Amino acid sequence: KTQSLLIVNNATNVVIKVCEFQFCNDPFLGVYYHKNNKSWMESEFRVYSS
Amino acid sequence: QVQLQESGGGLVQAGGSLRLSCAASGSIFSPNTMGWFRQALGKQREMVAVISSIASTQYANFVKGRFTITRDNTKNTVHLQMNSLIPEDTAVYYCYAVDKSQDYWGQGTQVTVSS
Repeated sequence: KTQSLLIVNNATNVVIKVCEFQFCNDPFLGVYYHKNNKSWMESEFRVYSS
Repeated sequence: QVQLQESGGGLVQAGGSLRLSCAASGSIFSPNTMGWFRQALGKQREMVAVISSIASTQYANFVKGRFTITRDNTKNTVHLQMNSLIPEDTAVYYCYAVDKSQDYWGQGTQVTVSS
């Protein structure tokens, strides 16, 4: 219904967006290592539906 | 170019029912207010009804309890359900996209009622 501002920080850079996010009740980042390196960290964005 | 699509008017005998529709596409920024406006040949733009994003409904005294507006959040569209027609309602209508900056306007729908 209203515009929203999103700022996230993954392992590489920053993402700042201003859009119409349909945020869920509990936005979050699913976070998991890789099987061999474990040096960087892979993220799945569960912040907004659309 | 925000465009408002109007449909669903025409010729109906006294006592009939119709359903107008305005679909506003383009920018249509978030806190939008959608209205419906009346004009018969020789008169001015008569404010029929008004809806905000709050879902509140505002209607005039002219046609008390006979127009209804329906909201579609998924497509953000609007429908007029006009029931119990009377030949004083014979006037073309336009929809008013308030938006937040550049208020838009419709192309019109002819609504005609007589016997």
